[PDB]
Amino acid sequence: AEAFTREDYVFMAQLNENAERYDEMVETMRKISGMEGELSDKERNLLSVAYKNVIGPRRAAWRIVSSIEAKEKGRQKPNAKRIEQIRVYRQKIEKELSDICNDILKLLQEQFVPRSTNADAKVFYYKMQGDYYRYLAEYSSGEDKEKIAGSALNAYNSAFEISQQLPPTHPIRLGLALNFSVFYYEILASPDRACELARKAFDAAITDLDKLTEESYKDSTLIMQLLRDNLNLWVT
Amino acid sequence: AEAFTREDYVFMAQLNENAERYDEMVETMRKISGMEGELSDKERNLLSVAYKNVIGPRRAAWRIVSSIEAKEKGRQKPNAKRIEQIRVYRQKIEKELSDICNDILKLLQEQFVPRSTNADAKVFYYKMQGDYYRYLAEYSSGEDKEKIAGSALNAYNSAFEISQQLPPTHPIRLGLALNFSVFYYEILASPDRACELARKAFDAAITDLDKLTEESYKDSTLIMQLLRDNLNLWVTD
Repeated sequence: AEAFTREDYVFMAQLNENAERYDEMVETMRKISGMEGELSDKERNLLSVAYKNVIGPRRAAWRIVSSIEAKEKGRQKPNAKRIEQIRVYRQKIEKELSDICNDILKLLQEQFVPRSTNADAKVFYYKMQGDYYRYLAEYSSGEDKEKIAGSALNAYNSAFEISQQLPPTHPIRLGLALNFSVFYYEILASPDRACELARKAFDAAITDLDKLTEESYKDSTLIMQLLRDNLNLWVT
Repeated sequence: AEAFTREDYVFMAQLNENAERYDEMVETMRKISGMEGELSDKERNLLSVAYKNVIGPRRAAWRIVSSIEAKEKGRQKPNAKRIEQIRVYRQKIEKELSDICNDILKLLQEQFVPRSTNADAKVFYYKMQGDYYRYLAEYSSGEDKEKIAGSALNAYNSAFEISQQLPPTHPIRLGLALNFSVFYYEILASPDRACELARKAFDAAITDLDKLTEESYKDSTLIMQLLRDNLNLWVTD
């Protein structure tokens, strides 16, 4: 008559986190995603954290094995067998990346975004979708990377359209701006768009800087704004 | 394409380590353990590195969860729902700890220590048994632990015996001393013997510190030895 409630599943997610056992954290959060309702702001962050700490170590391992492979291929007297040994290892890690990415992209598409009713929640999920597409795009090529990049672009634009409603100083809105910019520069090969989106988001945040500051420092905040004002103006 | 060879598998072991993927390291190192002969010093490190970084995370988690259990129990308003949750979770980690320990202790007792021909290697493998027995003793309870502590104490004493053949500055010897001393202190609750064993190990090493020291820094080693000597004679009185 006194079994587990939702609070108790959130607790395991936190306990998992504390123990740094993120595979289990992903499963505990998956349980909560299967439940009815919308994820709280606490629960959305636990989701993000879990999946970040599962995909994170793989991207690190991928980058290390990729770099080692680059070195072995660029040799004066290359060893085709060792090169293959590495290449096959990378491919294994690439399979784990796409599994993890695929997994969360499913949940976002089929569960989270369809069941979402809030504005800030929509932006969070659309941002997340765009991120994990960007991670797929980081080791893809050809029609795969084009198709992946296209979906990443959509997710981010959806995120970006709705993010207009939230205040310029909102973490999720700034967070989108940061990643979407990095998406333009590092994937889509678009430095202008990257530079400009980062600039505009940053400037919007600089306008409301007084809202992030205590009244104790509001005059320092103002000179900073004025410095930015003059800087913009020059460049006239 | 050609068959992988021992030298290929040592490279994978090392790739595994670079990627910080220690499950795959423990596997490719198990694969080398099955191949001909005895493990080289390089390979014994890889073996050690692999099992340490698999067990290590579990011990970290076990300590964190045990700490959280402690807090939750000593609350003004303890949460019976959580304490059951935490307990079961600790126990899951304890199982994982036990599987990892058995895996390697089994390997040591059936493969490495039997096929060991060197003194160097014998100490390393006996030390290892002591260590992984100690890790079982770390969370084991009551009567069961005592049996484990005995196995640890045995393996460590065996290590300690053959260790006397190795120089006082030899890493395996100093390594054994460190862990045996920790075993006394933390498992056997024997601070007396812990300090004696660590102190002796440490002093025999300071005596030979000239051998670890470069030619350019010998005068500093000597003043350090004389400082040690004076401290021992002064602490007396």
